[PDB]
Amino acid sequence: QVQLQESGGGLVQAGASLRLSCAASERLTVDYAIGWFRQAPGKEREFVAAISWGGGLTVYGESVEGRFTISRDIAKNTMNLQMNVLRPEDTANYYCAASRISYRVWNTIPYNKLTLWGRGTQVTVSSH
Amino acid sequence: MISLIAALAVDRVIGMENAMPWNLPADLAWFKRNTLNKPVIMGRHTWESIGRPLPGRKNIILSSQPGTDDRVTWVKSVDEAIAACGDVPEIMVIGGGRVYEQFLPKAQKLYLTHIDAEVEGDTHFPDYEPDDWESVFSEFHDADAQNSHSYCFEILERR
Ligand SMILES: Nc1nc(=O)c2nc(CNc3ccc(C(=O)N[C@@H](CCC(=O)O)C(=O)O)cc3)cnc2[nH]1
Repeated sequence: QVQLQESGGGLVQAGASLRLSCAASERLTVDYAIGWFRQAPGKEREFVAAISWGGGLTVYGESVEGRFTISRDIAKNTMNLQMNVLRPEDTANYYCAASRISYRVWNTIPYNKLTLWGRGTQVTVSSH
Repeated sequence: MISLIAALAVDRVIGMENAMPWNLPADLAWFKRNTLNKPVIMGRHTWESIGRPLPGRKNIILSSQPGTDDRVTWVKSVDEAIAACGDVPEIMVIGGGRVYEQFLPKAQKLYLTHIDAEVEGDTHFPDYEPDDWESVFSEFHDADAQNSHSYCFEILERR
């Protein structure tokens, strides 16, 4: 299958920014959407952001709206999430996913209905 | 009676939500208004795009291959799809391309949203022959803060 390869995770202080990237190993078709979920220790996985591959239209989880921006480059077959004004509660393992499910539905879809997943990248935001 | 409902870009280009450049909550509301409490027939890629059943409608998926979700009704032919709808005043066919082509000759009504967007795509709504149809409703809307493009709702009835 197509592999989703994540990069960009790391440790930053509260208030800083961090840019995550997800590269798909094979070219995506216009009918796909690609996006990010995250899972903090002891918590359920939750939706972060998604972008439609053909349309380039976006949707965000309520807790990150305004602070995060998702984008994709067709030529390089890559998607990026620019995360600004980071808070300690943004600490989590971030997972890239792709699916034919409409991007607009990702904020409420059960995550296991998406069939393509990256393996997770750790983001840690410390007030120390 | 069988009806088709579709959103068409310039040159009748159609496609899945992820492929198309527009965001038209008003059109989604139009779709819901005109399909609620009616059975809907869709193809497998359209099912894959919606991700879960459309609420308040009987969901029927037309595919040659076995079903992979017991929440909805799976059928293998046009006739089986129609039978699955039972005795109702109106069956709504919701695409995509091949499904529209299969049901168009049986349809007596079209609900079309004409969107002012030029879109590259290989999939088109079937060539309906305009003189065979009567336009009975038309409503134009400009783009606004919520709706990315201008659009016109039209309903046609077969002569
Ligand atoms: N006029 C028209 N517009 C469309 O977008 C459309 N789309 C399809 C196929 N794809 C879709 C994709 C999403 C939804 C959908 O989400 N409908 C919701 C309304 C919005 C929402 O709550 O998310 C519904 O309950 O009908 C329906 C069909 C078929 N005919 C159409 N016809």
